[PDB]
Amino acid sequence: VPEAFLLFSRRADIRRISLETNNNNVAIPLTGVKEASALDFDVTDNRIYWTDISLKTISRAFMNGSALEHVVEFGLDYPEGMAVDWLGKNLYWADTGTNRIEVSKLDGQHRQVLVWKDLDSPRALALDPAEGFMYWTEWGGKPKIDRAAMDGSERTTLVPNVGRANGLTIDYAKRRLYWTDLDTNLIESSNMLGLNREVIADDLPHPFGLTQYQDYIYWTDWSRRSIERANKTSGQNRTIIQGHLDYVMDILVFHSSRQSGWNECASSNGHCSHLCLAVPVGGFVCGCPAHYSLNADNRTCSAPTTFLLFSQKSAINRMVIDEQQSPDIILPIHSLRNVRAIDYDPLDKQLYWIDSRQNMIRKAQEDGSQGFTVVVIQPYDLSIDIYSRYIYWTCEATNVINVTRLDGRSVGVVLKGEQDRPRAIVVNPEKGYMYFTNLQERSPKIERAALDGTEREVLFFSGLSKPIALALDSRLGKLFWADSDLRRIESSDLSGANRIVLEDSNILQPVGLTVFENWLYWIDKQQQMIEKIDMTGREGRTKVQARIAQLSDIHAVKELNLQEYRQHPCAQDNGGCSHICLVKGDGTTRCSCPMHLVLLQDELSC
Ligand SMILES: *[C@@H]1O[C@H](CO)[C@@H](O[C@@H]2O[C@H](CO)[C@@H](O)[C@H](O)[C@H]2NC(C)=O)[C@H](O)[C@H]1NC(C)=O
Ligand SMILES: *[C@@H]1O[C@H](CO)[C@@H](O)[C@H](O)[C@H]1NC(C)=O
Ligand SMILES: *[C@@H]1O[C@H](CO)[C@@H](O)[C@H](O)[C@H]1NC(C)=O
Ligand SMILES: *[C@@H]1O[C@H](CO)[C@@H](O)[C@H](O)[C@H]1NC(C)=O
Repeated sequence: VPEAFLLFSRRADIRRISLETNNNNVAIPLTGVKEASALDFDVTDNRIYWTDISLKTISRAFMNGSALEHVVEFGLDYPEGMAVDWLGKNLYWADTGTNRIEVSKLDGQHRQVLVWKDLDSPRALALDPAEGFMYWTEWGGKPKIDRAAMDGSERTTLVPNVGRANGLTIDYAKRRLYWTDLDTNLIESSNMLGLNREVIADDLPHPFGLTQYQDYIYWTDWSRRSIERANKTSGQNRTIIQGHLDYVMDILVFHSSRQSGWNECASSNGHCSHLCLAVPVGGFVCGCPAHYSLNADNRTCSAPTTFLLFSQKSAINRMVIDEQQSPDIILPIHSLRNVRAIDYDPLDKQLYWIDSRQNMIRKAQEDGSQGFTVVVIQPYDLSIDIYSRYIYWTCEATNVINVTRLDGRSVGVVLKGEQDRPRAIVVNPEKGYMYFTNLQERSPKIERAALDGTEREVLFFSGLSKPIALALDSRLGKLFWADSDLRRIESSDLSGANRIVLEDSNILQPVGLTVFENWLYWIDKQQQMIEKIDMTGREGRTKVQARIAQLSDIHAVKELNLQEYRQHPCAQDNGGCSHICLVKGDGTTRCSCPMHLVLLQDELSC
C-alpha cells in the first residue's frame, strides 16, 4: 500500500521527502521550472500540479518524471493559490493582480472566470468538492476569509476579522479550517462556518506555508529556514522535520486519504459537455468556457456568436456585451511579438493578424490551436473577403494592394502605382468595391476601387492629414475612418460623400475603429482606452475600458447567417471565376484578374 510523502517547492525545485521515515529527499524530475510556488496533486492520475510565480504559468506532469504540459500560460499577473478539484476534474486558481478566481479542466481546457466582482487580493485557495464549497483568503482592504459554492455563487464572508492569512487548509475528516496569520505570527483554526476559533501555536517568527495530514499540522518558517510540525489541536509536540530550508514556498502531503469523498460530478462528469462544478444544494451545475452560454438542456454550451476583438503589442483580447458584464479574456495565442492589425473569418471561426516583427500574416483559432502562417514583404493592414475566401492586404515596402487565398496560395496584386502609398483597407464584397487610404507625399487621400483595381476614384481631398484606420457598415450604408494627426473620427456615405464629423473633442491618437451592432467603437493609444458612440437615438459618448497599454487594432465580429451567406453569388464556387469575383449593378457576377494576368475570352479564366 503506497505510503504518504511530503511535497515542497523551493526556488526551481519541487521535492518529495518520505514521511514516517523523514528522508529520501528526491526531486520530482522537472525541466524548465524557474520558480515553483503553489502545489497540488491528483492521486488517481498520479499527476502533480504547480504554479511558477516567475514565468507566471501553471503546469502539470506525471510524478514519474514527465508528460509535462503547460496548463495555463496566458492571462496570469500575480497568480497565488491553486487547487485541484479531484472529483469534477477541474483546476481552480486565484490571481492577486487580475483580482479573479478562475476555473478550467485539469488539462487547461474550457477556462472560465468564476468570481471577479468585489475581490481585492485573493491569496490562498482550498476546495471541498465533496460538499461543493470553496474557500479563500483576501489580503486587500480589510483582510478576510471568504466562502462560496464551487461555481462562484452563494458567496459569503466567513471570517471577517483576521490578518493576512496564507496557508488555508481543510481537515476534511474532522471538519476544520487552518491558516497562518502573517501579521499576528500564529496558526489559527476554526470550523467550517468560521466559528469555534482557536490559536494553535503563537511563538512563530515567520510562518508561511501550511498543510494538515492526520493528527498533525505542518508549516514552513522563513525566519528559521524550516519545515516544522505539531499536534493539530494542542499545538504541542513541536518538531523540526526539515531545517536549513530557506524560502520553502508551499507544502502538501501526497496521499489517497487527502482526496477522499464523492459528488455528482465524479461519475461521467455529471453529463455536462464541458465543466462540471460542484454545488452544495443540487449536487452540481454545468458550466461553460468564458463568454460561452449554457443551453436550455442545462448540459451543453454555445460559443459566443457576436463579440469584439482588440489587439495590443503582445496580445489579442476578446470582449462580449454581457448581461453579467463578463470580463475580457486574453486569447491563448503563441508567438505574438508585435501585432499590427487583426481580422476574423466567421465561416471557419479563425483569427487573422499581422506581426510587424518577422513581417508575416498569421492565423489561429480562438483557443490557439490551428496556428498557421498565410504570408511569409512588410504588411501594414489586412481585410478579409469572406465570400471569395481571399485576404486583401497592403505592403509598406512595395506600396501595393495584394490578394492572397486564405490557405496561403497567392492570387496577385490588384493595385500598384509609382506615387501610390496604400495603407488602411476594408473590403466590401457585397457591393464589389474596396475602400482604402493613400498616404502619399504631403497629399493624403481616402480612396475607392473595384476589387480588381479598376473604377478608381478619390473620395476625399481636404480634411485629412494622416488617416490611419477604416471601417464600414454594409447594412446602414456608411463608411468610417479615424485621423491620427487631426485627432478626429468622421463618417460618410458609401458611394456618396456626406461628410459628418461626429467626434473631434477629447482625443489624443486614435488608431482603430469598427462597428459592433449599432455602436462605433474606437481605440486611443495615448489615452489608453476604448470608447463607443451610438448611431441611432444617441445614448452619448461612453467609456468602455481604460488602462489598456499598447493597443493597435479593434475589430467587430457578427453572427454569420449561413442561409444569408450561401445566397451571395461569389460564395457559390467563386462565381466560376479563377481569380477575382465581382458583383455590381443588377446583382449578378463578373470575373476579373490581378495585374499580371488578363481575362480570357470565356470571361471566367485568367
Ligand atoms: C503578393 O504576395 C505574394 C505572397 O502571397 C508575394 O509572393 C512572394 O514573393 C516572394 C519574393 O519576395 C517569394 O519568395 C515567394 O515565393 C512569393 N510567394 C508566393 C509566390 O506564394 C508577392 O511578393 C506579393 N507581391 C508584391 C508585388 O509584393
Ligand atoms: C508514467 O506514468 C504513467 C501512468 O502512471 C504510465 O502509463 C507511464 O508508463 C509512466 N512512464 C514511465 C514510468 O516512464
Ligand atoms: C494530540 O493532543 C490531543 C489533545 O491533548 C490528544 O488527545 C492526542 O492524543 C494527541 N495526539 C498525538 C500526540 O498524536
Ligand atoms: C434547467 O432547464 C429546465 C428545463 O429542462 C428548467 O425547468 C429549469 O428551470 C432549469 N434549471 C434551473 C436550475 O433553473
